[PDB]
Amino acid sequence: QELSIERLLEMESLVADPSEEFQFLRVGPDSNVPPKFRAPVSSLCQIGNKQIAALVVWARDIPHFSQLEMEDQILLIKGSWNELLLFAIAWRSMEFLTTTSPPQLMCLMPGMTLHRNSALQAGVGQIFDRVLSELSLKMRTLRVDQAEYVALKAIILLNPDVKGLKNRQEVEVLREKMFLCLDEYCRRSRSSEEGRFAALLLRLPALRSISLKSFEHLFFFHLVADTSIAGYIRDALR
Amino acid sequence: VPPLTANQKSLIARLVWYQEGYEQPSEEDLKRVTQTDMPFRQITEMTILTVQLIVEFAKGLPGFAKISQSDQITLLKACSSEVMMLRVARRYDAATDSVLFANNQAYTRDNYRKAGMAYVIEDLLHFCRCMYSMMMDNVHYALLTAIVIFSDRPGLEQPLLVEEIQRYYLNTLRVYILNQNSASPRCAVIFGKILGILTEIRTLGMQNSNMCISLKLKNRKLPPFLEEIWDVA
Ligand SMILES: C/C=C/CC/C=C/CC/C=C/CCCCCCC(=O)OC[C@H](COP(=O)(O)OCCN)OC(=O)CCCCCCC/C=C/C/C=C\CCC
Ligand SMILES: CC(C)(O)CC[C@@H](O)[C@](C)(O)[C@H]1CC[C@@]2(O)C3=CC(=O)[C@@H]4C[C@@H](O)[C@@H](O)C[C@]4(C)[C@H]3CC[C@]12C
Repeated sequence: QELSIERLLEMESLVADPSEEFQFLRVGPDSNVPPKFRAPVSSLCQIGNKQIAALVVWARDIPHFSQLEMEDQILLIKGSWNELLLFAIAWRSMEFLTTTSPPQLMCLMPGMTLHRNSALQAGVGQIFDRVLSELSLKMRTLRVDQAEYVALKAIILLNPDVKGLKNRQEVEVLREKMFLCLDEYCRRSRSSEEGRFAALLLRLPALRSISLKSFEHLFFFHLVADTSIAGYIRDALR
Repeated sequence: VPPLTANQKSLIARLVWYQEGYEQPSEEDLKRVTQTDMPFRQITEMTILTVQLIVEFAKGLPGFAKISQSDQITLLKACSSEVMMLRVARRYDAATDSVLFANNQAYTRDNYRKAGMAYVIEDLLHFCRCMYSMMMDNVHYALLTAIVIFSDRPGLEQPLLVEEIQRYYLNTLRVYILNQNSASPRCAVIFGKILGILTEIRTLGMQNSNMCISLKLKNRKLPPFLEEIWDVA
């Protein structure tokens, strides 16, 4: 089984197992979230935990991934889960984009949306807007398709510059494979548009900034279980 | 096999000239500063000089004078810490695992410790190792620096102009790579790895922000030039 856009495409239509209750996100006992809003935020933490668990089962079944060192596998998911979750939110929220008032709706999951006014209430309006403009809106203008989307996901995960990797080169080969796949696809689906390869990859730095900003908010509200995350990833892959 | 147009070559040559002309502070600037919290003061004072050099490279870039005064500050404040990361990568010595300053003294993990900047040096040196593992040339480096400067940033009044300007530099870089490797498939890998740097310098730039905020909170003597450009509220 080869790492290809074809195989990544058939990996999207597969469902994570319900019995992986891991609390990457949780309202802490130390948290500064007001009493009245503990319930909604706790609910959202639970929704995020479901998705994280889905990304773990996804990552584990990427061609050649399970053949990597176990400690490296843990490091790649640990370094990428937050970016992957925001990327997926941005893909889902393209549907809810309709002078030219700023987008109001962020798709957290099928059926469920987060309204801007609530991000404003929670003091995360700036970042809500950046997800929706630099990611969702941009991916709509660029017309990124599902093939392009799953390619970028794999490239996000397969990061050889992650600190503490054992067989760094074994990740580099997997990522280089993805550059080839992505470039091949772009010259075929869109041979007219010079610059598509670069244009797709310019989303990744934007996603890194947004991801780093969201961690600052998460740690301020004591929503992230930093010490336990590595253990959960090991448990889940096992 | 797509050749470089006269304008792309004129662009490449210009950037290579401005690059080496601005990679080190002037003789007099450097003598004025070294005319002497030792690690801390030389780190902060050299960082002022580095940022001044980045600004002068930026202004010499074609496309920049076409951008409004307000967007120039937006671009420069956002990008200057990221470009600074490329500049240390070029001065990294693998064998001693250290950064070579413009005065030719090697600064280690230890010197940054004593200067209270242990937070920043780990990920910086790792970046340097990964960055000197690539073996990048002067043209990749020059083009990449222009690509970082003309990146999309929050608060831009004309982000489509900036995008159009950056698109020309990305193309020049892509076409320059094709001409180095006779247009084989691996040109996409080389081009992808280079673009991958854009994402790792966003982490380092934000770490630079946090370091500045930390230093201010810990009542350390951080220059106003740097506090200003990096919005150390
Ligand atoms: C990559 C991560 C994706 C995981 C997806 C799961 C989401 C986890 C929780 C994120 C909350 C989204 C904001 C909407 C909050 C809704 C409840 C509300 O209105 O309370 C306001 C309250 C007023 O209190 P207050 O103390 O008066 O607030 C201070 C003044 N505003 O606010 C609070 O008590 C704190 C709310 C928690 C905010 C954490 C946001 C950090 C994550 C940002 C990126 C995630 C994507 C969402 C983009 C918007
Ligand atoms: C909070 C802070 C002051 O911004 C930290 C900056 C610091 O972590 C950096 C990035 O590591 C700085 C400190 C000294 C530095 O400015 C430098 C000192 C130097 O002597 C030269 C000066 C110029 O020639 C630069 O182009 C390169 C170099 C190495 C630069 C690169 C960036 C460095 C290495």
